[PDB]
Amino acid sequence: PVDMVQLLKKYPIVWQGLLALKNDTAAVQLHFVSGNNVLAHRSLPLSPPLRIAQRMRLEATQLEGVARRMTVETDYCLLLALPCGRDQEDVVSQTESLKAAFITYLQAKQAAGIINVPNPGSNQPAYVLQIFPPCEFSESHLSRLAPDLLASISNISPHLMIVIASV
Repeated sequence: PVDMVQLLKKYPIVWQGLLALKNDTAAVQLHFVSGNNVLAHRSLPLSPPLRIAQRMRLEATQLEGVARRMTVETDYCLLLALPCGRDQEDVVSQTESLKAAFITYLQAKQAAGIINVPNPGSNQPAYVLQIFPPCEFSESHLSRLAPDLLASISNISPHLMIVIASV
């Protein structure tokens, strides 16, 4: 029964890059929260932006489906996306983008972004990235899996919660 002294050491950055939605982009770092980190390796591009071209409704059955894939630590990977930049001014601009172009958009549409990742050679669904803006669903799972991390960001800093699942 132990805990880490440094929160950021407990939830390591496993990816750094750009997210894209319509004509907007946002630089983020993804922190590993729980699940199978291998899914992050196989589903994320090398650390072209990660483009959100589809969306899923934040409704009952859709959310139930995501929760279903989170019952087995080996079948999913939960990541926390936080903004980043080269300096203070850039961080402010990237954070504004995340808030205005991504979070605002997703909350207004009551949806989660969806990115299907194919395995080379196959056109069948492999992994799917489900990108949630701050919402009841994200608060619920972050509270259950990483309450300490949630406490440091809830109503404090813009973020996205990404659930990768092997479909």
